[PDB]
Amino acid sequence: GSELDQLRQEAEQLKNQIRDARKACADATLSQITNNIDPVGRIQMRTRRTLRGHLAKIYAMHWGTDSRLLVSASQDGKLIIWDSYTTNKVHAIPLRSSWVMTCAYAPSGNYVACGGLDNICSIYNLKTREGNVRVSRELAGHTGYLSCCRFLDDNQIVTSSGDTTCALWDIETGQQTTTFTGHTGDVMSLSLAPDTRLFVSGACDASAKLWDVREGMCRQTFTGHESDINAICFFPNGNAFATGSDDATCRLFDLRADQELMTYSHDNIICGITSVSFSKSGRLLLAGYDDFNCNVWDALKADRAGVLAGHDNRVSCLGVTDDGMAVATGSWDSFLKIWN
Amino acid sequence: GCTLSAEDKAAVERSKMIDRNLREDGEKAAREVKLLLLGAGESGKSTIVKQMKITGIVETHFTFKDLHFKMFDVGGQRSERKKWIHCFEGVTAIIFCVALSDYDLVLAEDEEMNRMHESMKLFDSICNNKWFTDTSIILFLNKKDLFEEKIKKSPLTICYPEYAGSNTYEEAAAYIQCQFEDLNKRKDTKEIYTHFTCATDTKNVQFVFDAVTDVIIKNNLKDCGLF
Amino acid sequence: MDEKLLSTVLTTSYSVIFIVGLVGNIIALYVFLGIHRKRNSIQIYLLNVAIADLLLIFCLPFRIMYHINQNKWTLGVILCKVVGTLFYMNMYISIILLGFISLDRYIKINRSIQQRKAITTKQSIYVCCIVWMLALGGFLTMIILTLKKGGHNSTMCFHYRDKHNAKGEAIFNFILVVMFWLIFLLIILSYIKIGKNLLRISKRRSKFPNSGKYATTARNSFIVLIIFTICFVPYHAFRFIYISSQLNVSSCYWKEIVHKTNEIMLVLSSFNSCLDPVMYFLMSSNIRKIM
Amino acid sequence: TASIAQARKLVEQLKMEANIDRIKVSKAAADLMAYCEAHAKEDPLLTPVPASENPFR
Amino acid sequence: VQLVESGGGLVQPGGSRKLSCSASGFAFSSFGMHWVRQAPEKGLEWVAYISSGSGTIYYADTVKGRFTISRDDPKNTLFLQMTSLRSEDTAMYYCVRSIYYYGSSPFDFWGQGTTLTVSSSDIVMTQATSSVPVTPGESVSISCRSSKSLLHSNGNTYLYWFLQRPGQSPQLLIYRMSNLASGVPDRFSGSGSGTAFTLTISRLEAEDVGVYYCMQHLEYPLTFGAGTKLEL
Ligand SMILES: CCCCCCCC/C=C\CCCCCCCC(=O)OC[C@H](O)COP(=O)(O)OC[C@H](N)C(=O)O
Repeated sequence: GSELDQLRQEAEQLKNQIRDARKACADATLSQITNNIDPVGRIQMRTRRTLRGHLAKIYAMHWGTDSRLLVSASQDGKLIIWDSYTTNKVHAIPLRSSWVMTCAYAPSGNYVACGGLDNICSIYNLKTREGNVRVSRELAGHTGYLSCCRFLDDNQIVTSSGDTTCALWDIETGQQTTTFTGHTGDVMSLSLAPDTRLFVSGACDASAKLWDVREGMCRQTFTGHESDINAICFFPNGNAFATGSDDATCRLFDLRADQELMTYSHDNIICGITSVSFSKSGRLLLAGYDDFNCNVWDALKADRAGVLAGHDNRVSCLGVTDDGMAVATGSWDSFLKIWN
Repeated sequence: GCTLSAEDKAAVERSKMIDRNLREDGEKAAREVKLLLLGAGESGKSTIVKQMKITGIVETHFTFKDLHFKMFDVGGQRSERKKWIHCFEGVTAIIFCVALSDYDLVLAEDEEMNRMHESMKLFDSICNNKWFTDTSIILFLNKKDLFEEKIKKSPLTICYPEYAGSNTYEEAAAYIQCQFEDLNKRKDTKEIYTHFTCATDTKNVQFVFDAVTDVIIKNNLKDCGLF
Repeated sequence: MDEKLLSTVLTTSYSVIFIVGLVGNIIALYVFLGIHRKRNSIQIYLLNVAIADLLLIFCLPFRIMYHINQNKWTLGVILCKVVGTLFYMNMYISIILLGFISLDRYIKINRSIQQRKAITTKQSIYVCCIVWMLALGGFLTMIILTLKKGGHNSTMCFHYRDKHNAKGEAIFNFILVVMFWLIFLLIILSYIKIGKNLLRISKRRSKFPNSGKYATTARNSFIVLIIFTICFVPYHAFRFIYISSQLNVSSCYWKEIVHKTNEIMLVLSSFNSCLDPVMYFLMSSNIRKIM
Repeated sequence: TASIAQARKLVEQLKMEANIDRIKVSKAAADLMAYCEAHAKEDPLLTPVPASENPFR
Repeated sequence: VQLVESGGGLVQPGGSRKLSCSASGFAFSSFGMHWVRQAPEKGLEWVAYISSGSGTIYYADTVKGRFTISRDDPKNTLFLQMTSLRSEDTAMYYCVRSIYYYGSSPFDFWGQGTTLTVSSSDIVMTQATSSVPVTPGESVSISCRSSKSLLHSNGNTYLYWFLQRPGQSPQLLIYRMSNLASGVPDRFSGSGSGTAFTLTISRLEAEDVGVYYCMQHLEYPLTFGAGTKLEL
């Protein structure tokens, strides 16, 4: 058809123009400019606390906003709240579905979000007059496994599922106020901006997309990976982010430049990255692999500076405190470790 | 502890009580059998569940002779299988259902590829997975009565051009069973259980119970070191 | 008091036993701490058995050196008295651990009819710790007691001791012999019951070509029971006349022949202690596949 | 008569992303380095603080 | 949520009695229980404490070896058995719930109270004043003092402020000397350091008339302060 041919040629011309515009703004590289700075020495971290009590593989965790409490989820059917300072358990929530794959902590400390592989996102209220934790709202409407959920405030939450669609919900009512579509493969992870105005998502089609909470449509798309994307995280500044994939390669993308800056990979690593996180100052990039240990990279020189060995199975979750005092890693051996 | 105040020892006692409750609840979840269910969609898994009946994940819990079975059906998911299959690594057994009347039938989307070839490819993919290298597979063959009714009107040579036999019920059943069992590549770590479905629930329940008991006793003998 | 043309066979036996046991205990030592991560009770017991046998192996070269030069000691009586005590303590610890292994194996197979078992695999550490502490206490007590009397010459070492007029050492050896006649009964009853139950399980069904349940009930348990019964019993069977021989004296011919027979029993027991590690590779299918 | 709408949506989305202002890579690199240098003093993981302030001592 | 206690009445000096209270509206099996005594025209007085699961039981030195405390979770009931009753046991008895974990606020609900009449080291906590006549529209400051410092190594300061309206059960206002309770106006504030503590109230109305008590929870036994009265 003439219309189909003209649409295809218009799309090809637009893609070529976008590629040419991206190439035009490429004058130098991050490594060459940064090479003049003094590299940081070897980083030594030792475990302090060991959190035990789970009886199955741990799939998600999230640090509290006070840098003292955390929450962990595992397939045994329990959601456990840990006090890191004294290694005490505050609450243990029995789940209706044991196939949990994500969890999230409210920024105010009153609610906890749970979900995964059940098309239902549950909200649990911690501050109750009756003295027990009870579910307050069940959100439904997805047609695929739930992969990630993040709080915005006490009445807003953003979720991503396996149906190639992200949703912004309203807890009080229970209806999707905004839907984001455009991904081909399944959506695996999302990251919220510090100002809670934009967020980014990574999909199984080796792509990442920058969305808009207030507007509701995609803004920019980033490519470069050769396999599935499993993790994503914003820079502390908020003008760049990092992606981890299954081809033993991490990448750093810039929102303002809309291009690639640095690539972190080694010839001795052939496994897949499972978690990606940053530091308080944005200098250390922590990557949790499935080779039973985590790695620490220099975000400005792409040189490895430490390995956090100590886990006997896959490392699936990793988190860094708001004040940057410690880092918590979880694994499939039902053990959590705190490093500093 | 001596440094702990009066408001810190009560927290320790509460944590110990939580630990005791978790330990008590964890020993009851290991006394139940977990069975994954797979198939070809319309291969007849629904009627198999119906014979032994008491969105993405369907759970069926039922007891028989003081033994509890929990069965996970994942038919209504429609997602990427490789991104969540490792969640079912610790299942006791995987049930795979095959219809005997699909050899003449073809796929609705395309008539080039038979339903039998698709079922065989699915069985080969599931059996040789890296996560299920030591998990038992129970193969059910259903819709045998209609297959027997229609066997005379169409030779099996349409589905298998290289077949040369008496074109009777026993020979065709043995040939199909052998072709399904020949797809195994380990032959030392896992075995395939084959049964022909009947109209009586008791036979199917007894076969499932015997299979799971044999799997459990073999596994525990292997862990004991004698086997 | 002549012992000639007899030290040669002892030197030729112990020389082979030392090297083969050392190889077996080095190859099978890191297995329980290497590939294996979630150790079970049986694995922990086998690791402790290997550790106990490793120390028993180290006592062999001292006796080899004693015999080989010319039937004489040159290092004092304290070393001889401590080497013998470690040898005997290691042998008895190995026997006790084997009995506990059989007792533990009796439960898992005969209880798996209903369901699996629980986290109870923690008592093994407590049992091992308490038995090791008791063995160390007995070792220290024996060393303290034997040196009090004194009156020994630095020429007599691994040799028949005159008598037991100073009673107190031969009465302690009469207790460790009654202990072997209770562990052995438990072991034989447990293994016979396991074999019979598994053989009956293998019967009653003929549809599936189940042959694995058939090999383990006959060629794995019965062989171990037969080996234990044929190569541990004679030593303790002959230890009854020996005690009466060290409490009532007779002509030197009888003393010499009973000492020679007792020495042969120790060689047989050492051979069995050496052969115990190697049976793990052949019996275990997964270990054999890995190795 | 159905894929035409999908093609129109795709070309509209492609056109939407082709009208965004971009800056030089060097400026972004300089901004990142400046932020890192400014905030390096407040990173407890890069600079090991004395054990008198670690809550996990 | 409500606690209802009973078992009152007048008895001779020689006799044994049982006080029974029932809870309804919350998980009775997750809250530790306290018994509090109040003599007529006097202040409060701690009596006994039982933990969740009957793990730790604490008694008062005055009634040690003479009072028994029992808990029934099947029936959601608390029992207090008294064997020997002297002439000083005539008072009002309350039942208090308290849950201890990181961030919790003990001493939430104080029950209703029952009357018991009979015919015929520790930390000293002091109240500065005893009666301060005031008028609505002005701030009121109340001072409390402790013999020993209530500050711990972790930084917590176990101080609790209470208020008893005329004819009403006491209610919690401030816990740990700095944290405001739930359901009270933001006007109430508390502060202080070391052995000195201050409670300030602003924009008083006519309904804020009662007695304020300062209590320490550093170590058992729990000692209540004196009573400061306010007038309209
Ligand atoms: C709680 C039970 C488990 C642990 C057991 C620990 C207690 C016993 C374990 C070890 C005890 C240590 C040794 C004392 C108890 C048993 C040993 C014993 O009878 O005389 C051995 C004594 O030294 C003499 O040895 P010698 O080399 O001179 O000659 C021997 C010659 N072949 C003989 O045959 O004449």
